[PDB]
Amino acid sequence: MTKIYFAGPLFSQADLRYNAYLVEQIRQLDKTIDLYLPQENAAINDKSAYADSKMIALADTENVLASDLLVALLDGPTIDAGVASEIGVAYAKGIPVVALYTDSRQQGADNHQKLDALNEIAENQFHYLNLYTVGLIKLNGRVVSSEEDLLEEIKQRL
Amino acid sequence: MTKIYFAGPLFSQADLRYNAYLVEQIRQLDKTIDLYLPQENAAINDKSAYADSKMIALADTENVLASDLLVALLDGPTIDAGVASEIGVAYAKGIPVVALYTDSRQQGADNHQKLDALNEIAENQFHYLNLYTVGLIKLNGRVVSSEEDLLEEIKQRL
Amino acid sequence: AMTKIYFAGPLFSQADLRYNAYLVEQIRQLDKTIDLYLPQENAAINDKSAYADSKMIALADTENVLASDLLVALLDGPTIDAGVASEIGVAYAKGIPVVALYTDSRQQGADNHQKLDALNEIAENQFHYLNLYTVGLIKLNGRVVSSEEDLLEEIKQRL
Amino acid sequence: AMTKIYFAGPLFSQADLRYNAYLVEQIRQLDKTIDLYLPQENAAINDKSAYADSKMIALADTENVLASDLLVALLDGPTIDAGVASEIGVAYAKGIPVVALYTDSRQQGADNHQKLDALNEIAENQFHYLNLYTVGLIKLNGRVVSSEEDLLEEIKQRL
Repeated sequence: MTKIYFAGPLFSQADLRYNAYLVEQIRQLDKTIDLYLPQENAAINDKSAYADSKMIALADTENVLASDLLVALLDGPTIDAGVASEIGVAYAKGIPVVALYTDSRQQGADNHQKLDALNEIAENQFHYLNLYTVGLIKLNGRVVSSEEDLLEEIKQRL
Repeated sequence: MTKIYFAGPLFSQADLRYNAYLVEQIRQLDKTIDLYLPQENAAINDKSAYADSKMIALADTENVLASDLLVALLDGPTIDAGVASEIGVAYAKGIPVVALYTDSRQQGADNHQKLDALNEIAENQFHYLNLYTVGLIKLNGRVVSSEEDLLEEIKQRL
Repeated sequence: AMTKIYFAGPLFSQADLRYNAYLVEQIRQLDKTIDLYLPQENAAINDKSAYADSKMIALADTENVLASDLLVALLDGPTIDAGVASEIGVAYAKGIPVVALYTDSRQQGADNHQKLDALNEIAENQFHYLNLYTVGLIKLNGRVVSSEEDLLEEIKQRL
Repeated sequence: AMTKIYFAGPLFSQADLRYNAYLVEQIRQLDKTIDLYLPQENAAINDKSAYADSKMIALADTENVLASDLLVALLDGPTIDAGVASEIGVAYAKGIPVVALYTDSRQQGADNHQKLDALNEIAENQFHYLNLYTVGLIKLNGRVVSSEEDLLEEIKQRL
């Protein structure tokens, strides 16, 4: 069996719903996939339950280091800081990362007016990802821009 | 009829899907609701189509100023800068704003350990929204934390 | 006639606090008729008894924005500061011009053809991104500059 | 024995460039045995012919991270810089300690009972937020400080 850690923000309803939607597609791909989704394991917010950052980081890292493959969602105004740190841990431990990046503002490389606009001040139409975090992914993994490509890449790594 | 402008990030698949999911619930609320969703009106990314920031801001503002009510999604690591600007325009023009904020890290006010942890350095478990943007909303509108409360608030403003 | 300037920008980290003070000093040295309001100079000292909720936070800041003749906005950061973005929207709707500063070094490279060709690859964009709705509101009645020299020069022309 | 320090932090705006240089000067003045690497001092001059994609960007920076004995990280900003967060994850997994600086003025007010009671209201949190996974990795082998004085004091103790 292949153990997958699904890295991604899990705090808003938009992200919670999208994670569950993607994960079910990944789990229906192959019965040997053992995917760990953090939102499925978080304790319901109770007034007596508490864990500090050290406990949080230690428990989260244990799930990362136990996986064979990390699936990371990079979308947002910036890459989620927790996801970025998890990618750094995975790279240093040799765990491959397949990342999904669907931002519609990444398209336009064939649009010569978008390219020319870069000569103007504050006219860039291409969304930006921190290239250090991206480079760590590509040094052992891949960044895909569609759910179709993500499922195929996970399938080819089984 | 009541015209609504749905403000929110519309670039990732997670946000695109969540916007369409929420908007259909808002439209099924009342037949007099005329909701404008920007993603339903964006041109398909074609290599010849281009508009600079001034054209983008002018067309977007025209849709904001034509609405009777603004629905704003505040979730994310930060409030979307475009949404924040749209809220500033709406407040200065007297257009009310009903905002949705579902981040699960906002809960814990009854957790005394989370409160005590604030005496430590870098142990805050409560997600942060820029309070200037939030204040503009509350000066003429409301911030709700659930889709159920959002639909009821929109219903009560018809 | 005095020119009242509102200095919009994040003011929470030491890096931003020091940079705001370093820029405001240069702006005030341009002309004696400049009456610049800097929010960090008016913030109340942190006290366990004092409290102001979001409504009176936004109202107090908006009062200073609306009383200004020109708004200087700092756009740098991983994203445009949400408060600054909202203040820009207020300024545009009220007709108050905005001169914005954007020094991010990742905005350069329009002449580099390899940077342009890299956009055909997934996740290889080297150009920092600003939300173009916020930028457009500035340019519709103002200007975005990329250096402190051009910022001071633009402020002088608007006196 | 020399102590090699990697200075992690955003280095793209003038505010961050000036603050990094202002802090690094103080750090180097602590002890002659400090060999601090500052990425902005090694960046190539912007040239339309030079290009490095994300893989060689990450590799070049990781080489400097892994060659260090201590990592100093700046966490301020609306969010922790994504590159800094990744570098912290690399440092933790390799066992390189991290001393982080976090000066955001919105972290104060734990004694204010009205700030604490305001958390029962929707969208009234006055306390700035840092991703606690990134913070936890630091404290598991290092420390987070809230002032430049405590940063220099902590660096001296680790020499």
